[PDB]
Amino acid sequence: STSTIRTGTNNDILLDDNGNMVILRDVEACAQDVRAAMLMRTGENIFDVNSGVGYFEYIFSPQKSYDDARKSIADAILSSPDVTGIEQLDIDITGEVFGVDAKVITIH
Amino acid sequence: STSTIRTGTNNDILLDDNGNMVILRDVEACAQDVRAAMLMRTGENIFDVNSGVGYFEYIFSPQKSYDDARKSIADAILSSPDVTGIEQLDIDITGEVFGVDAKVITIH
Amino acid sequence: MLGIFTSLLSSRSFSIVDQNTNQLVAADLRISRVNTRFSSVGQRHMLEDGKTKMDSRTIHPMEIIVEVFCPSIDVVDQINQLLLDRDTLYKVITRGMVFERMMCTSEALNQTPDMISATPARLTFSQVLVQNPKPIMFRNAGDSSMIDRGLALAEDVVGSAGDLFDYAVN
Amino acid sequence: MINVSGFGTGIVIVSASSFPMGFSLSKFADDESPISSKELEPFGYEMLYDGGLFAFDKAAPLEVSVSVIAGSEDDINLRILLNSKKGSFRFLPGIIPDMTTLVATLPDGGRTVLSNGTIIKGPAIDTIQNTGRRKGNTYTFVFGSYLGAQT
Repeated sequence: STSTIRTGTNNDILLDDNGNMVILRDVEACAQDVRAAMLMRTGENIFDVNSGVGYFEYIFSPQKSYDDARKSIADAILSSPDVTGIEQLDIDITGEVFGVDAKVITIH
Repeated sequence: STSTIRTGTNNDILLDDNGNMVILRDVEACAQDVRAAMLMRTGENIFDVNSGVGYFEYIFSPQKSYDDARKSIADAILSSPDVTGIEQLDIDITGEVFGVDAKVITIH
Repeated sequence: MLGIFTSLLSSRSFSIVDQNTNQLVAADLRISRVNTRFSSVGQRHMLEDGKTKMDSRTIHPMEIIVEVFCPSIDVVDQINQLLLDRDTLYKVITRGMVFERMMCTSEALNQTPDMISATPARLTFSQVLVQNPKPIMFRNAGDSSMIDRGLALAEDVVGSAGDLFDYAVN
Repeated sequence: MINVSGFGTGIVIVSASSFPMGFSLSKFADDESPISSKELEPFGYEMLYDGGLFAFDKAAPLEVSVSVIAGSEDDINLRILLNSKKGSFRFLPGIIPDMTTLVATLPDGGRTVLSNGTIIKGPAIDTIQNTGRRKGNTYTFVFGSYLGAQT
């Protein structure tokens, strides 16, 4: 049963109306954790390093094949607890947009 | 050798002319038991829970295939003692009737 | 085979349902052939006079082999997750033939010039034999049968009775 | 009225090593089909076990064949192309003599740019028919690009 502090789109601790910290559990907590994990560049953990998405070696670079980017994103999604797998992972490329869509099948 | 109290279509103990309880045995008892076991929704037995026919998740629902309904009916029929197997079973669906016919091959 | 008159023009044939959470998995597989082979062994015992008593019969676990085409990468990844999934038993409904307690044993993906978009795959499941295929459960939380844990070898802390008291006070 | 004639068709064959500048086929044969290609099959279908259909991609070659008059300059050039072993040239990530045939079909302007291919088979010697007239020579190439068609 995952649980996480409530954060806004600015990725900062967002409090409630009474000035407390909200602890989301299960589905919403897992969704927020997945969104936060997909925004972490590789080599940003002093205590994991090899964890994180390849935003500068697989994406944003003249990479021949985006299968490595797909694998890195899949690993980042699966790294979150209670994720099990991914039902669908679209890696569509627009003119200058790297559109990624996930269909996580988290156990909750 | 099965033996059950005699009951009518209203599924209550219906006594004889002299106010006694008749205990049917062998084929009649097996037939009564099969009819009773096919009319019991699942989750009604507090001591089995999983036993019973899925009249609400396998029948009476907007499903794709009624294979689960046939499996549930077959399991419910086989659960009765001295039934061995089912010779023939129909899952006919009329306009609004879920016609089921069985040919139990109980040994007696 | 016949036995059921669905009278519906959109019935799905194959279904791999996760037994827990009761969810479809790998719903985009394009199945091509399914072989649900059983197995059992006799105990032929030759004895004295020209004769052989077979004794009893042991039911070996079911094997089921599914040939399929995976059209998409997410489906291939779902198949890989099925193989790597060691904690769930699946239920395979091929054609009016339901098999519970089914676990993926093998999988072979094939990539050939004969098919560049999709990938042929040969899944293989084996059934998990259980002592009681029909278990007995209880609805309410009070009435479980008792579970023994045997010897424990109680481990150690240093907290003193004062801390336990203060905790009980709070 | 659609003009499906064949007069005025020209071919320009340019090879990576044998004929870097390329030669031209204009003297086509009179008895054999001057140009003939096998039915391309870039797709395939398979049957699901519930009666459905599945469609996928396959690898498809282009087996083209051009027929020329025996003894002509085009025939001599094609024989020179045929008698050129692939083991006598440098390797590049591209095909060993990657030869392309620019086909200008009729003065309308239909240009086909079949490329990334090589010759496969052809007659090494001239065969004399029963009637006494040398048979037209049909050389077959195979290609890995059929795109570039115009009009």
